[PDB]
Amino acid sequence: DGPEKNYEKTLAILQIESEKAELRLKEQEVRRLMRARGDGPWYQFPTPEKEFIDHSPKATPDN
Amino acid sequence: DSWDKDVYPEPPSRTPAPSPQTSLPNPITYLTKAYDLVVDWPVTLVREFIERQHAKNRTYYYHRQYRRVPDITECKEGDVLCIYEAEMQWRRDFKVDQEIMNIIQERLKACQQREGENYQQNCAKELEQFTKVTKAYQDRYLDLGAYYSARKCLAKQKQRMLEERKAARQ
Repeated sequence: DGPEKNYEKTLAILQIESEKAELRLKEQEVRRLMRARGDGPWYQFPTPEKEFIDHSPKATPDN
Repeated sequence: DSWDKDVYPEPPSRTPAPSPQTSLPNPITYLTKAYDLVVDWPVTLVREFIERQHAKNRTYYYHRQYRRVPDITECKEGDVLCIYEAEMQWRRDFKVDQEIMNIIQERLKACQQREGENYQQNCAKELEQFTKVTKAYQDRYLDLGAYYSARKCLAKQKQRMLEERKAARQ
């Protein structure tokens, strides 16, 4: 087919691989930041459930 | 002849006229006449037949030319697209420079064989051209290594220019 086919295919491959490398580095940074200070979706460690707390009036008023 | 004297220079031949003092016949002249009449005539006949067949079936081919992509000096680091384009252009120019050196060396060898006993005097300009192009080739391409590249060539040129500028300070 000629040299331009291989040339532009190589350009497309290089663009894909460079984008993948940048995405992997960004993913590493995102994971590190979330694990250090969990405020995104990931690394959300559990917490006791709020809905299982009694709020009805009880025997002792000092609650 | 597909070649041209602009890139393959050749001085015009100066052959002397024969001055046979002896009365003996020249066996070289006899053999060259017989050789022409026996060998050269049928060979040029079949070559003319081949040439007229090619003229009947004539085709053409062209020499590919590449436009100048932007140099690696204006390519941002980590931008592998323009870096790839500049690297391919640099490899192309490297191959062209290899063939330029081959042309100069072949020209020098032709000068030496043509002059023979006078090559130490009559090939002064050919040797000067060979020396200058060798010095330029060493300044641009030497000591790059097996993984030679546009980046390495640029780093070598920057180092050489820095040394020259520092020497030009004093």
